[PDB]
Amino acid sequence: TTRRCLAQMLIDMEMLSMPQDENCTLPIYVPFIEYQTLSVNTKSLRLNSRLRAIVKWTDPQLAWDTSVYPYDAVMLPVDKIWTPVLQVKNGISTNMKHDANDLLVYSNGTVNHEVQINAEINCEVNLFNYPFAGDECPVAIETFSSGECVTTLILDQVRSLDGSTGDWQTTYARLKKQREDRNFIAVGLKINYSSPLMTLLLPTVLIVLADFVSFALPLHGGGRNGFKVTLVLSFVMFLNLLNSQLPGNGDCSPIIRIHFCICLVLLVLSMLVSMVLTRLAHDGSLAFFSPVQMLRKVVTFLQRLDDQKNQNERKHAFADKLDKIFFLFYVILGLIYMCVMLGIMVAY
Amino acid sequence: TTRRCLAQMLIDMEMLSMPQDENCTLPIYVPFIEYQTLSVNTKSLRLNSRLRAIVKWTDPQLAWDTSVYPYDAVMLPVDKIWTPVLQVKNGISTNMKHDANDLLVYSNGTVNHEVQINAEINCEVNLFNYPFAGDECPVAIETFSSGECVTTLILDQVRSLDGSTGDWQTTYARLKKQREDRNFIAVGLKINYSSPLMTLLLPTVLIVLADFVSFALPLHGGGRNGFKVTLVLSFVMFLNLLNSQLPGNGDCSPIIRIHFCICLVLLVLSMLVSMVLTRLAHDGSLAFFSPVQMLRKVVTFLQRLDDQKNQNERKHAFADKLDKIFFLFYVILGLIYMCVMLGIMVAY
Amino acid sequence: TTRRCLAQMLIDMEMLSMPQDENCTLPIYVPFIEYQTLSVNTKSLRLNSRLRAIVKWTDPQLAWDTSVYPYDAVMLPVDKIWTPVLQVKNGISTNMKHDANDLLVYSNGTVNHEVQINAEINCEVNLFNYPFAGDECPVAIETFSSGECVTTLILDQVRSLDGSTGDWQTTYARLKKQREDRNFIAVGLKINYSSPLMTLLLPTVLIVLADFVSFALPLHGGGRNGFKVTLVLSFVMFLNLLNSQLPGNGDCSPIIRIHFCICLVLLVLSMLVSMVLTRLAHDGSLAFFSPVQMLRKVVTFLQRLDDQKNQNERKHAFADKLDKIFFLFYVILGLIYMCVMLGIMVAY
Amino acid sequence: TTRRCLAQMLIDMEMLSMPQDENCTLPIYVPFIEYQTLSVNTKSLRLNSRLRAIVKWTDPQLAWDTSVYPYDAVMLPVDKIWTPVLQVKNGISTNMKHDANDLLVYSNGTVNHEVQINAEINCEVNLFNYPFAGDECPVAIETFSSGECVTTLILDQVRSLDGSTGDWQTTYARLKKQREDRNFIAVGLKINYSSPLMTLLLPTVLIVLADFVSFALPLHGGGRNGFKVTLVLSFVMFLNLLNSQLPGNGDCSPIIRIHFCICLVLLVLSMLVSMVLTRLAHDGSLAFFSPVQMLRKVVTFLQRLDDQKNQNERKHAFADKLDKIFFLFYVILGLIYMCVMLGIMVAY
Amino acid sequence: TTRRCLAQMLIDMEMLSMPQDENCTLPIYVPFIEYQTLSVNTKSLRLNSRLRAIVKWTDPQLAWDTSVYPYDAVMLPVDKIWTPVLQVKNGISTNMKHDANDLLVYSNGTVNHEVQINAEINCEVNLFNYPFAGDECPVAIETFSSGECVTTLILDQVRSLDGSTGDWQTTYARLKKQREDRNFIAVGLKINYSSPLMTLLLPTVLIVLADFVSFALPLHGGGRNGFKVTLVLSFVMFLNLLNSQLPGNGDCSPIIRIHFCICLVLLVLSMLVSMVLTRLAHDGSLAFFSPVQMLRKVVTFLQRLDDQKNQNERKHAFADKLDKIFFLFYVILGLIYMCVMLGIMVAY
Ligand SMILES: *[C@@H]1O[C@H](CO)[C@@H](O)[C@H](O)[C@H]1NC(C)=O
Ligand SMILES: *[C@@H]1O[C@H](CO)[C@@H](O)[C@H](O)[C@H]1NC(C)=O
Ligand SMILES: *[C@@H]1O[C@H](CO)[C@@H](O)[C@H](O)[C@H]1NC(C)=O
Ligand SMILES: *[C@@H]1O[C@H](CO)[C@@H](O)[C@H](O)[C@H]1NC(C)=O
Ligand SMILES: *[C@@H]1O[C@H](CO)[C@@H](O)[C@H](O)[C@H]1NC(C)=O
Repeated sequence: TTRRCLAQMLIDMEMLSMPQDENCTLPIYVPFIEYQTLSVNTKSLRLNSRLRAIVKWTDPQLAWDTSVYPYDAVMLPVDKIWTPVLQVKNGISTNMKHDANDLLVYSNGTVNHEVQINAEINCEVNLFNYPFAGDECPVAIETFSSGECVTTLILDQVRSLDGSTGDWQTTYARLKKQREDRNFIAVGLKINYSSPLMTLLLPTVLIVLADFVSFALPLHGGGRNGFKVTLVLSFVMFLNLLNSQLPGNGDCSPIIRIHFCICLVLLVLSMLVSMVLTRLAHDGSLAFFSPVQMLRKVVTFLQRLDDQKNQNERKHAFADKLDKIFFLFYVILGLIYMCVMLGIMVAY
Repeated sequence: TTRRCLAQMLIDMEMLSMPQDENCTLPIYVPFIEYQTLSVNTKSLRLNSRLRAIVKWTDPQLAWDTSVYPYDAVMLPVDKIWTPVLQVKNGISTNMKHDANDLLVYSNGTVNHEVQINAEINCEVNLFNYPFAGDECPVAIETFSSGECVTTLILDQVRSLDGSTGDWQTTYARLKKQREDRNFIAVGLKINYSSPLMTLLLPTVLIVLADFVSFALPLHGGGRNGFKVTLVLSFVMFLNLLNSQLPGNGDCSPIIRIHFCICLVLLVLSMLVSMVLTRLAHDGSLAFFSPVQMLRKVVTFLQRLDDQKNQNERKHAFADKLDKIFFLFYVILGLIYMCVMLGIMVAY
Repeated sequence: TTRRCLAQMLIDMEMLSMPQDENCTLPIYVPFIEYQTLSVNTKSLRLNSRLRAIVKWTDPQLAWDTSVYPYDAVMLPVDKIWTPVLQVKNGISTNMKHDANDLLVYSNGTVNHEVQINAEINCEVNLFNYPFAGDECPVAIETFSSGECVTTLILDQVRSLDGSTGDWQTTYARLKKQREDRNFIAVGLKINYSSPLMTLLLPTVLIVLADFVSFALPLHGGGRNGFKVTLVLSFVMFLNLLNSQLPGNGDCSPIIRIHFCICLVLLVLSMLVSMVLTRLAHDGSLAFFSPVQMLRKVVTFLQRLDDQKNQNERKHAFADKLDKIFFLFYVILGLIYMCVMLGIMVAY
Repeated sequence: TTRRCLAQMLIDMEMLSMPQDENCTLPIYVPFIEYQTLSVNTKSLRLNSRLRAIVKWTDPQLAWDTSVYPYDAVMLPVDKIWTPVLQVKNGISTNMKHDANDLLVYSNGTVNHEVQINAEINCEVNLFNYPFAGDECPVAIETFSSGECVTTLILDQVRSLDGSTGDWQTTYARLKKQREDRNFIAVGLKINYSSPLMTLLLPTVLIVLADFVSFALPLHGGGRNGFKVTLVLSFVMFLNLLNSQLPGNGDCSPIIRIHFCICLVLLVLSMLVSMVLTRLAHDGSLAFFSPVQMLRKVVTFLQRLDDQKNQNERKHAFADKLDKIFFLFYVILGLIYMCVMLGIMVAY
Repeated sequence: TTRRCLAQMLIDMEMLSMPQDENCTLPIYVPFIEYQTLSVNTKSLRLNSRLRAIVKWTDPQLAWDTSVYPYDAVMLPVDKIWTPVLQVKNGISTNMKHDANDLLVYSNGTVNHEVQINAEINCEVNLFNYPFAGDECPVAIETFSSGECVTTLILDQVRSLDGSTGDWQTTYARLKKQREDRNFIAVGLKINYSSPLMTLLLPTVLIVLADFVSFALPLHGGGRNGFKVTLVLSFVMFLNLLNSQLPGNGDCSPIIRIHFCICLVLLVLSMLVSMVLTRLAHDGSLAFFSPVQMLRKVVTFLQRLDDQKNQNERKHAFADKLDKIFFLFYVILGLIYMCVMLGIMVAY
């Protein structure tokens, strides 16, 4: 008649099979399921989530008589009775773990048990606009149901421990329904653009801006072609860095990969013409690629030196005119593309 | 009547249900719980801690008669009797393991058992001032308690194996109480600023300082615009390196990220004007961006060469005046910002 | 006579041995096996796959009488009866996990159970043309069969959750047959060349293109040998980066590794001749490596200075002729190799 | 009477409790415990070790009569009898695993069993002199002992599989005793300085040596300030690389961190003065930072050009004198510090 | 009399102890053990291998009478009978896993069971010549044998799935014998030298050759010391990269590290002497480190300029001669050293 004696009696029954007496239909109630994201992967688009629920079903066999046993509750080990296994069918690698080794059983057979579910969900989000991205990620909650025997799951409330897990920030977790009366949790994911804008977008804009004014450096004075080659080799690192944390899957892929690619060609073309124009300034034409006697003598030499100075001046100004013509065309075209490229990344 | 015979008799009872006879209230005593930090993550703000405790509860069923059995203690396997499962409810991924496979049981039912708890706590610390940061991290210790059945947990002492786990240094571990009589361990975390100051802050200050005096290099002599472009590309690496180990979550985010961001723009602007001023020195105006006969002839040539030298001197001094004006404005503004920027990071 | 009572009776039978009564031949039916790739490794050529199947066999012992028990189905725990263990014999590290802890048993002995198989397959794909690569990867599904006792596996349908897992894209998963009536799944793997072309191939082409026109820089003006050394040191990084994600196994290894290797030698050879030609321009020969009185005096000095200018001009044009001769030979040879090397990588 | 029948009889006894009949004091003999280090972490100062022991205790209950059973030994599964669990109390994450699933039991109750213990020890070593470092690391071996019941452990011999695990080399493993008769293994750890000296110390010495003679480059000729800025940006990488594998805990921290820090300031100061002296050479003062008629005319111009040459010479020599004065002061101070700094790192 | 009834009868016997009736000597036959390497570590010299064997022993108790039971084979679960645990004693972290959950038992007691063994072997290979390295790696296979009870293991055939696992290529796996009749598998490991050569040795040789030819650059023209300092920084990066993936244990350590160190010292010395000679050319001596009137006046000025030009020419030619002498000596010594070191790395 002791409460522990009552607990021992229920264990000796060994009711390790589900309560399927009533048409093999078990309504399992899961009120106040708590959601939390542990980490979100950007390259693999995988979301790791933790689900802490409070399962509550009915076990008719685990119900004693309140007259012989004057008690209203008793707690038994989880492995001595049947316990449902909640699953996340939408994602991969779902695992359910018992929060505690004991569960509460009431006098009428109702069983209270809390579980913790860790699952990895292959999240699909429109990453066309990195970093300005965000999409709803469905997380399904299901229990085994085969053929005639079905165990419907009833969800009541969802509370989310919202907070950034890194680059991604979780905004909400709402309860919705699927087509065939399937309960799933709609998780809202957003990217904090404070970090990607400063580390990737701003240096890219500043580097391209430095290239536009890099034409101010005179061709003869030097420090221009070497100045531009460092800018170009900096975008090669940007392409490798950017590609290491972004999925180039297919349609609606991140456009910043295309934007970086176009800038690399634009900077290479800018260096290409400057290198050619340097030869034009030094040589005067683009053919490298294609296959009283004493007092009068000094006057002849002095005018010859002046003519040598004059031909240097004229050959160094014709190349400047081509450089000025290209600079006007390049900066307008570059600024037009930069505004258009950025405008697509925020409003398309 | 043998002690081993007594031990085998207790195992044959199979008391795998908790001692809930007395109103289903089990006071579990946990004196001298020892705490230690294994590692602390800065980017994800996660703290890994190990908790070695000595659980001590009362099992009335596991109590023999000292007359028939003249013994005062006996040790049984942990899996043959009921053992409480201590949890860390505040954090994620809590797991309790048995230090040994045996536990001591006294003649009056008292059971002595030591457990080791490994938990991962999502620590919230004000990282606004990196590296000068530190905050108290709560670690909760709880046992299962559902509905009527409650198992209050009594804690006595906490001893911390204080010591740096890397960048973070653990200072203390004090015992406090929550609102609903919940025992939690208050952990003090501090960042050793010896490392971050030397590896990140000092090179940043020196690079900006070298930029201020980089204006001493003459525009005509060269080695200035190329000198500055290496400094600018160094801060791009600093932004990427710094962003890889700091959480850009939201309000009260690390301000060194903004401080590095401002310095990058300042160096770019300094290089931008220098390239423009170089064109002014070489060209004389900012229009590139906008769309006795023998003895007397030698005098005319000689004065012409002198005039060519004079016009070079005057155009190379007007650009110097603009460079000097900018240097006075830039170095004063830069030093004012640097002192103000650093002052916020230590006293705000 | 209760359904739960029927379930308890079947558990008490303890039928943990396989149904081998009929000639020890168990036909195990596995309809609608679902395939999905979790990740594909390029360097180690290992494919990680998840297999979700619905096993369905016959257990004659687990069949009750529908007259005494008026029920058509019942669910028992998976660990209380015998369950086949599906294997992936082709690959390493195969592990089978039960999706749920319950399985459905019909009145005639048929048992329905769904399993999840995670295996790591050593995939062999012709990676001669990176990125343009793709090959069929066999995945075998087998059940234990030793000596006389054989358990044939019957497969009906395969449905694949096709989608890129990173650099690799899964295209299909078809059901085929091996020699000895062995069922295996043919998995089609393809590499999305959008990423590898942009991050590796395009910068390589642009760098080599910049080297071809780098000969436009005059030898005397400077900024050429230093310009080329940055290009060569950039290819050293490309070799190390490319080698870190590609297997250099043997025959039909990635040819881009050889293509990068040839480009490094070609760019080095271009720098070697340019540095030698710089000495020729400055010195005039390749021997460094080998072991009225007042009015008439000024005329002698003036003609001497003119002759010094003339000898500088003639020695600076002879080196230009050798540079022009090499440039014509180098660009045609470089363009011919670049087109030929790329042509092999796409159509061989 | 069969040996297997005798083995089955001992299993049927189910003696899963410890042999505590004799005053609950069990002398457990562990001769020839073998030690081996798997890996040593330098940044976290954690040592991973493997311990292969041969446990040998006495079980009086597991002793048969040699008359009825004419056998002297028998092997039983480890899980059918009681087996002690050896622990490493000094370190974290201690786990004991059975080498085999069988153990030898003699006719008198003696049981022979070999176990493998993997533990992670928080090693404290004086890393003030990196790489020239080495200290004794204690590894404690303990068995559960609570209250009255104590199981003393007897250790006889220790044999170590000495060998380098990477940067650290294991030298010995000796058996010592603690205060309260506690057995612990003293492990000697040494750092092979062949690797750290070559990868870090030698380039640092060579870079600083190159800076000392970098003053040989003339200020006017160029190639000096740009030469020094590459040296300084190289020490920024050294600080970050060295900080990534060294614990900056507190007192007696690696002094090479400070040595690198001092060298960075020294190189920055060397570049700082050179940039200022370059302005002095070009300008002549440090004020930038602070706020017969035909035949006689040619003589006036010629002497004017000579005077312009003379003033350039005098202003280019005054700055040389300051550069020479600084070079003498800098190279003696640098060599004095370098010899003193290295002397502390080897003999302090 | 049913086959499943026979299996149930054999399971109910509970023969979980070894067949030790006959002198406690169990001959365990393991024919056709299959070997495969999963990965080989170069820095830690650890080999990961997988062993798939077919164990076959004799269990006299598990033998029925063919008259009462007209069957020749039956399959039982692996956990219901005794199964040997094969071990890899030579290496660390040995773990045996059952391929399937069923094993075949014949009418005469013979039991057939296949196991998979994963072990990590501390491989010792002579890495003096990287990448041209290769050595035989022993892998021991053993079963528990303590005191009187010995279970000899008989091996018949070894088949290896040879194939490169990365940088290392497995060549063979032959069966040999140890001193005390111990069976071990001799594994041949070879390094595919194409990848390490192309990634490390060729760039090093090209850089050294570029340094050798860089003496062609004139001292006055500039662009020489920056070239050499970039080469030296690249070689420092090479040293760090090479040290990051090679074990510097002791005697017979990789000599490529010493080769890189010597080459770095040679490059630093070349840069040092180049800077000293540049100072000598600029100054004329190594002392920086050590502590008719109108018509006649013009003639005096011109001869002064001529003398200045002549003294500049001579002070440049003396330094050119010294540079030529050092270039000859350095190129001869460097070629000799390179040939000697390559010969040592290839054939020593
Ligand atoms: C069983 O009793 C509990 C305790 O109050 C109650 O919450 C639950 O609704 C009851 N269920 C039924 C089916 O009566
Ligand atoms: C049980 O006995 C132990 C042994 O001294 C003692 O510490 C404990 O307080 C006792 N508990 C009770 C409830 O008597
Ligand atoms: C057993 O019954 C199920 C239920 O319809 C059926 O699908 C299956 O084919 C039956 N098997 C046999 C062998 O009759
Ligand atoms: C038990 O027998 C073994 C077998 O020789 C022996 O080594 C051991 O010392 C004996 N122990 C006792 C307590 O007699
Ligand atoms: C037992 O029978 C099997 C089946 O053919 C045979 O391979 C094996 O050699 C037999 N062993 C003995 C000891 O007779």
